[PDB]
Amino acid sequence: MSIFIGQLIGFAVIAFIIVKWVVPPVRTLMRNQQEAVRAALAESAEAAKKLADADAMHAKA
Amino acid sequence: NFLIPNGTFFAVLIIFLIVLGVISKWVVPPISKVLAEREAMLAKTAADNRKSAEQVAAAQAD
Amino acid sequence: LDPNAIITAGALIGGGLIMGGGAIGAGIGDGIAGNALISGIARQPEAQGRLFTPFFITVGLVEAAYFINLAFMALFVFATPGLQ
Amino acid sequence: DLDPNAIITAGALIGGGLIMGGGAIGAGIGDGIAGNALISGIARQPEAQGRLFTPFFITVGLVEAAYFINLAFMALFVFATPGLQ
Amino acid sequence: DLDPNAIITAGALIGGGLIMGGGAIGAGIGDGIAGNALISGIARQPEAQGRLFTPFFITVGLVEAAYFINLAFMALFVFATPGLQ
Amino acid sequence: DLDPNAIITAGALIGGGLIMGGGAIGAGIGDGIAGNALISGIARQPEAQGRLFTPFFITVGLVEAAYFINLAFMALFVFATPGLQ
Amino acid sequence: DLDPNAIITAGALIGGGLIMGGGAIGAGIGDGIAGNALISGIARQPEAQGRLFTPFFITVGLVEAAYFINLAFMALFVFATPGLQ
Amino acid sequence: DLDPNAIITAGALIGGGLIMGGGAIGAGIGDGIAGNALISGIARQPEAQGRLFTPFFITVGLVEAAYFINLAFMALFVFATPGLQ
Amino acid sequence: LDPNAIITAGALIGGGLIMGGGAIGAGIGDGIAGNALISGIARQPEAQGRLFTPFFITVGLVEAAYFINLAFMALFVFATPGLQ
Amino acid sequence: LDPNAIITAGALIGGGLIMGGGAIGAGIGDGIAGNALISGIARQPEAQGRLFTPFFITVGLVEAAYFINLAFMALFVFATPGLQ
Amino acid sequence: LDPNAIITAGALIGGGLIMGGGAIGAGIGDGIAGNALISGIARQPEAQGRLFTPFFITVGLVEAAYFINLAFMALFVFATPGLQ
Amino acid sequence: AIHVGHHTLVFELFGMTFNGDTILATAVTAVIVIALAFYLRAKVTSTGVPSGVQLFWEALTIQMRQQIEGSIGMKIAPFVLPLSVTIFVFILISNWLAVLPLQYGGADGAAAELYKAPASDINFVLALALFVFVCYHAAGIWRRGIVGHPIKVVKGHVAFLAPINIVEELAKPISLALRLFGNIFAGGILVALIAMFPWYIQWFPNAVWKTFDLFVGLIQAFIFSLLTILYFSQSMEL
Repeated sequence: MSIFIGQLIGFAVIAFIIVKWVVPPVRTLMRNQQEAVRAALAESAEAAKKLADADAMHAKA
Repeated sequence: NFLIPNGTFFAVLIIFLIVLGVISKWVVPPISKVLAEREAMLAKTAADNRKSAEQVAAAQAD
Repeated sequence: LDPNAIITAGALIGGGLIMGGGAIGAGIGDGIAGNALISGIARQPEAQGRLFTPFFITVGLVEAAYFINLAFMALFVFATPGLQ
Repeated sequence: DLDPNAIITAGALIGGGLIMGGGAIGAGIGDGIAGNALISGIARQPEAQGRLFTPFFITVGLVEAAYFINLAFMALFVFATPGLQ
Repeated sequence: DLDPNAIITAGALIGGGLIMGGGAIGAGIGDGIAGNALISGIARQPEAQGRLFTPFFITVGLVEAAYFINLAFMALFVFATPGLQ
Repeated sequence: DLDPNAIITAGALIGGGLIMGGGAIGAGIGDGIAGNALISGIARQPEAQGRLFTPFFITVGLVEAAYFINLAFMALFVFATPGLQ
Repeated sequence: DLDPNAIITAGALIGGGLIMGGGAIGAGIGDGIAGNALISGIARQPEAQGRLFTPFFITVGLVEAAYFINLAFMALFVFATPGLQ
Repeated sequence: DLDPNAIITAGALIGGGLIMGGGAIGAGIGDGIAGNALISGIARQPEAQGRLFTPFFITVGLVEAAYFINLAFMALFVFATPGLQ
Repeated sequence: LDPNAIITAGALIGGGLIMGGGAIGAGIGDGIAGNALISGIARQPEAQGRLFTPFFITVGLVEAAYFINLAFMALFVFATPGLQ
Repeated sequence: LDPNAIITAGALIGGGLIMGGGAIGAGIGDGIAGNALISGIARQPEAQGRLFTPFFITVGLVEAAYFINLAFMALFVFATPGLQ
Repeated sequence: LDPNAIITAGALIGGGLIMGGGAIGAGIGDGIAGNALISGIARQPEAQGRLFTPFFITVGLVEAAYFINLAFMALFVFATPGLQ
Repeated sequence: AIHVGHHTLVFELFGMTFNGDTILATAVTAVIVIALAFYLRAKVTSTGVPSGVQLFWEALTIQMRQQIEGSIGMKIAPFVLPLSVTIFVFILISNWLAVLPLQYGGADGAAAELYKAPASDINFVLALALFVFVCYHAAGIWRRGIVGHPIKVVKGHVAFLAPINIVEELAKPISLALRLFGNIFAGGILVALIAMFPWYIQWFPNAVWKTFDLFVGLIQAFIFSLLTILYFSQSMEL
C-alpha cells in the first residue's frame, strides 16, 4: 500500500511534467502538420479553379 | 532462473504475427495510398498552376 | 564453512566487474558519439535532423554491450551458475 | 566457524565498489567529452549555444543515466545483497 | 576443510566477470569511436551516408567479434567450467 | 576463527578504494578534456573567454558531481559499513 | 585442508579471464580507431577504398594478432594449466 | 587464526593502492590532455602563451585537486584505518 | 594447503595481468598508429611509400613492449620465481 | 599463520596497484603531450624552442604524479604501515 | 601455512600489476607519439628529419616509465621486500 | 527481497510452461496496437485534415520508408516497411505501458506489478529477434538462391575474414535480443529497488526514473526497427 501510494504520487508528477512541457509542443507539431495538409488541399482547390477560369478565358478569346 | 527460454516464446510470437498481419493489411497499404495520393495531388497542383500560367498568356497571344 | 557463501561472494565480485566494465564502455562510447553529434551540429546547424539517425544507431551499438553485461550480471547475482 | 554472511557481505562490498568505480569513470569521461564538444561548438558558433544544448543534454542523459543505474545496483549489493544467507 | 568445486566455481565466476567487463569496455569504446567517424562523415557529406555504412559496419563487425567471442568463452567459464571436478 | 567484522571491514576498505580510484580517474580525465576544449577555444578566440566559462562550468559540474558522489559513498563504505554487525 | 588443484584451477581461471579481458579491450578499441580512420578517409575520398583497405587491414591484422595470441594463451591457462599438480 | 587487525590492514593497504593508482591515472592523463591543449594553442598563436595559462591553471588545479584528495584519503586509509580495532 | 599451489595461483594471476595489460597496450597503440597511417594514405596516396617507415617504428615500439611482457609472463607461469 | 605475511601480501598488491596506475598515467600523459609537441613542431618549426617551455611544464606535472606514486610504493613495500 | 607462500603470491600479483600497467602505458603512449609522427611526415614529407628529435624525446620519456616499472617488478619478484 | 524473475500466472500446456504475465502483457499491447490500427482504418482521409492517429501512423510509415529507401530500395524490399513499423509500434507500446501506476505492495514487503513490460522476459525478445533473423536470412535466400546467400554471408564484404563474418552473423540476433532485454530488464529492477523507499521519498526517484524510461523505451523501439531494416538491407544486396 505504502509503495503504491508513493508510486502513484510519482506517476502524478510524471503526468504533470508531460502535460506541462511535452503536450504543448507535440500538440503544436500536430496542428502544424494539420494546417499544412489543409493548406495543400486549399492550394489544390484554388489551382483547379484557376485552371477552369483560364480555360474559360481562353475559350472566350 | 530467467534467461532460459520457455514455451511463452511461441505464444508471444503468435501474437506478434497477428499484429504484423493487421499492420500489413490495414495500416501500411492505406497509409502508402494516402501518401502517394497527397504527392500526386501536390504535383497536380503545380502542373495546374503551370498550365494556368501558360494559358493566360496563350489566350492573350491568340 | 558454507560453499554457497564462497560461490555467492565470487558471483558478486564477478557481477561487479561486469557492471563496472559495462558502465565504463557505455559512458565513454556515449560521450564520444555525443561529441560527434554536437560537433556536427555546431559546424552546420541544419543537420540537427539528419544526424540523429546515425547517432542513435551508434548509441544502440554502444548500449548493446552495456545491457548485455547488465543481463549477464543479473544472471550472476540472481541465478548464480554452478551454485551448489 | 566463520560466518558465511561475512564473506557474502565482503564480496558484495567489493562488487559495489567495482560498480561505482566503473560508473564514475564512465560518467566523468563521457561528460568531459560531451562538454569538450559543447565548449568547442560554442567557441566556434556562439549563436548556436542554445541549439547545441539539445544534443548535449541527450548525451548527458544517456551517460548520467547509466551512472545512476550503477548507483542503484550498488545500493542493492550493499543493502539487499542477493544470495545473502 | 572446504569443497574444491566451490573455490573453482568462484574463480570461474570472477574470470567470466573479467572477460565480460573487458569485452564490454572494448566494444563500447570501439563502437563509440566508429560511430563518431560515421556521424562526422554524415554531417559533412549527407549523400555519403550510403557509402559510409559499408566500411563502418565492417569495423563494427570486427569490434563486435571480440566481444561476442569473449562472451562465448565466458559461458565456457560459468557453464562448462574447465578443470571443474 | 576470524572476526566477521574483520572480513567485512577489509571488503569495505577494498570497495571504497575502488570507488575512489574510479572517481579520481573519471574526474581527472573529464576535467582534463573539458579544460583542453576551453584552452583551445581561448587560444583561437582570445575574447571568447567570457562566454566559454559558462559551458565549461557545466561540464565540470557534471564531472565533479560524479566524483563527489563517489566520495560520499566511500565515506559510507568505510565509516558506516552496510551489512556490518 | 583443500586440494591444491582447486586453488591452481581458480588462479588459472582468473588469469585467463584477465588475459581475455585485456585482449578484448585492446581489440575493440584498436579496431574502432582503425575503422574510424577508414570511415573518415572514405568520407573525404570516396574513391580511396582500394588504396585504404591495405593499411586498414594491416592495422587490423596486428590488432587481431595480439588478440588471438592472448586467446591462445588463455586456452593454455585454462585447458592445460601450467603448474597444475 | 589470524589477527583481525592483520586482515583489516591488508584490506586497507589494497584500498589505498587502488586509491593512489586511480588518482595517478586520472592526474597523468588529465594533465597530459591539458598540456596538449596548451602546447597546440601556443604553437598556433605565439603570443597567446601569457593568456592561456589561466584556463590551463584552472584545468590543472581541478585535476590536481582530485589527485590530492585521493592522496589524502589514501593516507587516511593506510595510517588511520577506519574500522580497525 | 600446499605452498606450491598458492604460489602457482598467484603466478597465474600475475601472468594473466601481464598479458592483459600487454594486449591492451599493443592493441590500442597499433590502432592509433594505423589510424595515423590510414589517414596519411587517404590524404595523399603516394605518401604510402614513405609512411610505412615511421609506422613500422611506432609498431616496433608498441609490439616490443607487448612481446617483452609475453616473455615475463612465461617466466611467471613456466619457471615461477620463488616457486618454493 | 603470521599476520605479517598477510600484511606484506597486501602491501605488495597495493604497491603493484600504485605502480600500475603511475605507469599508465605517465605513459599516456607523456604520449599525449609529445603528440602535441610533434604536431606543433611540424606546423611551426620556428616554434621548436618556444614549445618546450609549456611541454616541460606538462611533463613536469605528469611525471610528478608518477614519481609521487613511486615514493608511496616504497613506503608500502619497505616501511609497511601497520606491521605487527 | 608457510608465510613465504603468501608473500610470494602477493609479490607475483603485484609484479603482474606493475608490468601490466607499464605495458598499457608504454603501448598507448608510443602509439600516440607515433601517430603524431606519422601525421607530421604525411603532411610535410621533408619534415622527417625534424620530427625525430621530439619523437625520440616523447618515446624516451614513455619508455622511461615502462622500464622503471620493469626494474621494480624484478625487485618485487626476485628480491621480494619483506620476504620471510 | 527484490524477487527477480518470479513470473506470475504461470501455466502448462502440452508439456510446455508459459509465463501468463508476459502473455497477458503482450496481449494488452497487441490489443492497443490493433485498436489504433482499426481506429486509423475508420478515419483514413486522403481528402481531408488528417486525424492525430493518422498523423502518427503516417509519421511512422514515412520514417521507416525513408530508412528503407536510404538503405535498400522500396521496390526491392516492400515487406520490410510493414515489418519495421509493426516492430516499432509493438516495442514502443510495450515499453510505454509500464509508465502506468500498476505497481503495488505484495503483502510481503516486495513490490509487485500488475503489468510488467514483456520485453523484460527473454521469451519476448527472443521471439522478436529470431523472427527478424529468419526473415532477413530468408530474404537473402530469395535474393541469391539457396546457395549464393550462405556463400556471401560467409565471405562477406572481404573474403579472407570469413571466420569473423560467421561470428558477426551469429551476433546479429543475440545483440538484437539481449540489448532490448537489458534495457527493459534493468528498468524493471530499478522501480522495484525504488519501492524500498518510503512513499514520501519513493515518489521522487520513481518519477525521475519513469520519466527517463519513457525516452529509453522510445529509443529502444527506434533502434530495433533501424537495425532490422539495416540487416535486411545487408542480407539483400547484389
